[PDB]
Amino acid sequence: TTALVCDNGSGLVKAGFAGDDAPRAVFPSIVGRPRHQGVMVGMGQKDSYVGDEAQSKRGILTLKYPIEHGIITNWDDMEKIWHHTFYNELRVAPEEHPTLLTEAPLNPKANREKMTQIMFETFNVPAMYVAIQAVLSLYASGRTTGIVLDSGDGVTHNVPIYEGYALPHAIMRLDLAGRDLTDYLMKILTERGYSFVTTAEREIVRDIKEKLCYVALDFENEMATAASSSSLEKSYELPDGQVITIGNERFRCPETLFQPSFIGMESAGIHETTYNSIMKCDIDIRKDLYANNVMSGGTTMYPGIADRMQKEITALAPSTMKIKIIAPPERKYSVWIGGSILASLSTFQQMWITKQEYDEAGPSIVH
Amino acid sequence: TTALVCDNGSGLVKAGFAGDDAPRAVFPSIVGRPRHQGVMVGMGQKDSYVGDEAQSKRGILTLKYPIEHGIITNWDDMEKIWHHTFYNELRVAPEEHPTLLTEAPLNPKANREKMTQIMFETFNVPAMYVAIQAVLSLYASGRTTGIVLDSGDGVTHNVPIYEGYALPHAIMRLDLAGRDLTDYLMKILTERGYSFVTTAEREIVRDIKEKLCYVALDFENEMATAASSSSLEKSYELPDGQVITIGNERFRCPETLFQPSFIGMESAGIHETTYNSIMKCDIDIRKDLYANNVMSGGTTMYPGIADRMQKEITALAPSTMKIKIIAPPERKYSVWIGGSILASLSTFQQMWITKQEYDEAGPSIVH
Amino acid sequence: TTALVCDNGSGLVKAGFAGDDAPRAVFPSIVGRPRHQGVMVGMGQKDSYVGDEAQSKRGILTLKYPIEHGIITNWDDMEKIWHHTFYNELRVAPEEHPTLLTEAPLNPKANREKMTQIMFETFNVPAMYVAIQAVLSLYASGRTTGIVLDSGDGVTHNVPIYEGYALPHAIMRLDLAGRDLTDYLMKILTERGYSFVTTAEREIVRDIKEKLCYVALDFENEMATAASSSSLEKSYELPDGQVITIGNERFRCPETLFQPSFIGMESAGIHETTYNSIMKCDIDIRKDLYANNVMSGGTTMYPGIADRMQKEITALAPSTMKIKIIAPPERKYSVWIGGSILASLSTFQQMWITKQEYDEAGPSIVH
Ligand SMILES: Nc1ncnc2c1ncn2[C@@H]1O[C@H](COP(=O)(O)OP(=O)(O)O)[C@@H](O)[C@H]1O
Ligand SMILES: Nc1ncnc2c1ncn2[C@@H]1O[C@H](COP(=O)(O)OP(=O)(O)O)[C@@H](O)[C@H]1O
Ligand SMILES: Nc1ncnc2c1ncn2[C@@H]1O[C@H](COP(=O)(O)OP(=O)(O)O)[C@@H](O)[C@H]1O
Repeated sequence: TTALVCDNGSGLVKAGFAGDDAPRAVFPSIVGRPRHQGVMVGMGQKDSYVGDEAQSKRGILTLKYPIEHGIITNWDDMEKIWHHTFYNELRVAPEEHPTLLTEAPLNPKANREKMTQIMFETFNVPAMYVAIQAVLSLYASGRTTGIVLDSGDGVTHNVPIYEGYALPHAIMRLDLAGRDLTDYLMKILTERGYSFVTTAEREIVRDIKEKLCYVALDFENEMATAASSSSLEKSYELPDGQVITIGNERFRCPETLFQPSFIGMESAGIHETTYNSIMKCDIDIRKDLYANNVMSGGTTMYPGIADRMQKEITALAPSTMKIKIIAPPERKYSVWIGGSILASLSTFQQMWITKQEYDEAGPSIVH
Repeated sequence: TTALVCDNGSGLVKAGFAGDDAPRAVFPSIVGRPRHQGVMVGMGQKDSYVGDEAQSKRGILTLKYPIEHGIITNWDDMEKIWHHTFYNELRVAPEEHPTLLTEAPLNPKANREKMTQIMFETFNVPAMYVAIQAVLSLYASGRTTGIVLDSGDGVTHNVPIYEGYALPHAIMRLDLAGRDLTDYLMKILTERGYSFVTTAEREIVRDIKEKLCYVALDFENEMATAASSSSLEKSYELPDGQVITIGNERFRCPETLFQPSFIGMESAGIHETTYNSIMKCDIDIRKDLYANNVMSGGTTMYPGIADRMQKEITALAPSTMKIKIIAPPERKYSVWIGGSILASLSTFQQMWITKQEYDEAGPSIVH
Repeated sequence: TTALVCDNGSGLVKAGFAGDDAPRAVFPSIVGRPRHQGVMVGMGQKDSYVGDEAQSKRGILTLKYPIEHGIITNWDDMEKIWHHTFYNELRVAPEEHPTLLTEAPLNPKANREKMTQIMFETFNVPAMYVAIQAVLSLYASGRTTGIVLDSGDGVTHNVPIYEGYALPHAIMRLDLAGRDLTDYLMKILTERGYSFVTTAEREIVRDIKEKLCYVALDFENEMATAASSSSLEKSYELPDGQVITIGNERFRCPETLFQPSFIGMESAGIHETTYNSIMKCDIDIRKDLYANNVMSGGTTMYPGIADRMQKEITALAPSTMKIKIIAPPERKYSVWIGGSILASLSTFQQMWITKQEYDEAGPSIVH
């Protein structure tokens, strides 16, 4: 009876036992299906492939991310990767111990109900509970106060927290980064004549975004530092072995986070939406928030993301006030680290909802 | 009730029981007819001669290959050699056990319908099935993934296969090699004043192509190695006993496979049509294909065919990617070996189409 | 000094003066070369043949389309047909008046730079400008708002436009139809035993696609209306005079536009990619787009293309919303009609880029 904690994070899905610095299974969430006729009468093949099992054989497969923007669109597949994650990958019987379940702040409640559902009547679990993406970033980072920033592939949001008292009216969820950053990248790369568009190749694109993006850090002279002289163009061999040439859009793709007029969806931009989240907070409360903003999203490894937020957030706010963006490298597992902390420790053991409670009222109880 | 598996391969036709490393009957497909007046009132003679029965007595006979380019032009004769192959040669009653039937990838379906037909209403067979030339080369070679190359006398084609999921849109059939290689050879040999043109002598020509051709392997200095100094000219006694002198065209005849501007039919050439087949495949899928291309056609014994493909395919593709052309000597029976494997093993026993199915819908069901 | 407007459209290339309902030169874009030895010592022959000059004598020639998918792969030939189009065909000095130049929405900018280049230093032109395939379809159709659909031989794309404010993030370019539709047709016709594969004969195939294709319009019962009873099979005499039999694939070839699992390249299909373009547009903006979608591609004359889009687009979208697909017959010249409108009218006269501007900064200015 030890806690295992899993996440919905689209992208990679991450699950492991309580009391550990990293989950035992980290694999992308995909339900793949063959788009071609079976020749191998060898029925050793499968209906569909999930995770790395699918991620290994790609161009053959078609790829469906079940987690759209934090909301989960397709349930039938989604239960499979859970059905997998409990059995293969990390190998556990479905009934041992409860599970803390990561989940999105502002998403529709109908998300978490069917999800609490299929954690019971299909395969019964010794209770359950569902926390929020951000609230576990502090249990991980150990802070009590402070605003967060979370992105990941599922959705980008920030949840200012002070002494474990949330400020829900200030929670700002703008859906961006994540997948939507590649879909701009597949869009932009055609500048150099690379036509990448198919469901299976998309990840080949992503592994560019992984390797070289960073953040422009005042990309005015940066484009001119790209345009005029070329020192920053790097080449990336791709699974066939052919060279790719880049560097005008290397920084330019993540730059869209600060000007979503590149991607075309017009809302805010991520740097000041934290500010425009702070301003909605109280006058008193905000002094330390500027110092404590953690920015652990799981997207942002960009070498110089934090460095530009420093520049941009100081351009906002009164300059007399010290702002500190902590960028711990152990993030991208952070939201999971909180699980292996929160559920591991106690005073939470009565915060689970047992199958009783689901028999008590119903799925509506989690709210 | 044991499976016997036969092929359409024009050229030699090959048939034998399941579970064997080589068919029991390998004989060329010809329906011969006498072109002269019968003197022997001895009616012990026949209407027509088939296979080696014909191949023994040639200049007397006229030779008609019923299998044109994989497509079978003449049915009336074609059923005879089948009518033979079941009775004489390998001696079996027409009704014992089903038969797997080899057949061409891109050929018109009207090919395989009349062929499935005459496997029923004329002589009834306990079910049936028709596979593809290439798909059985992997069951033989044991590979699962990998692109093929098949030529034979019937037609040349390549069918990239990955985990027994075919890539039909990438199947490249260019009709070449086979018979059409001799018809260039009978064309080229007149260089030395050998006028070979008659239907019966054509095979005398072929037995040169059998013995000495190889492949030029960068035949730029090769022609100059032919022209300038003569070390490579070899002589071949022919059924009368007269010497033949060759060697400028020894390599030059199969060389046409890489430049079908010698034969005059302009399409591609065989080396890069595999490449131009690969490129049509997916970006991901293609890494291993370059390593796995089997080139088992039944034509290609040419000592140094594989050696030049190595040279030519590396001249294509990104050089950072390892390409491996496997050239197993057991080929030329390969496409049959697959039959004695596939049909021998099980999960295929329900993949036959019983005479029921032909009574169910009709010949259209095989598709 | 009157405007002449030309297009890149692969396929046919179309050019003519401003202020006209149709270009003065409509001829296919090919640079042909003889694949055989010259016998006529008569040097009256040429290095290469372009356009109809080539299109007249085909089997002799080899055919290279310089415009691949909107992108132009071969420049050296491409300048010839321009070099022709200015001199022969429409007969004009290279220096009279600027030229509006049609061009693809999402193609790499390196396309249009070398193209703006060779409009200056090789032959100098009184300024220049390059518009987009779609944006001129409204100036032709006279609409201001509305989404388009464009295909042609070069590439298929749709560019929703509202009050002359483009929605670039919603521009959906999937490369399909055009040439790639024949290459499936040459692939499919072998069903009936017609082996058409050579570079010169390809157009013989195309002239079938011209004559009889239409669109299946719910081709479920249609195939059964083909299979079961044969009323729709039509015959086409080909340049030798021999009959062709068709009709199972008559509708089936353009049908691939709605299911590119026939051609094998898996992306979307053209009917809903407009929908999946609309959905990416704003909630407000989309009411009228459904009414205004023009579908002028230059491919689509298919008798019943618009009729099935009606069926399919209504199957998508809320049914409470009126959708109207206008299919003006004057299209296929439409993208050119816009030129003879846009450039003819004024407020555009300062939108040209004079040779000054190219001397100002360089080719990078067009962006
Ligand atoms: N080094 C990196 N550079 C840029 N982007 C990255 C990097 N590492 C991960 N990402 C992006 O961040 C995502 C993290 O996904 P994940 O953390 O599972 O989402 P969530 O936070 O919703 O769980 C990856 O899928 C990838 O798209
Ligand atoms: N050693 C060799 N060298 C050159 N050509 C050969 C050699 N052996 C066979 N061939 C050619 O390859 C053909 C193989 O025919 P076959 O395998 O029956 O065609 P298919 O593959 O369609 O069944 C022979 O008919 C002959 O023309
Ligand atoms: N009546 C028709 N039926 C089917 N296809 C057609 C018909 N007319 C033209 N096409 C196809 O549409 C193409 C139009 O080419 P074009 O308009 O020059 O391309 P672009 O739009 O890029 O300029 C032709 O080359 C032909 O392939």
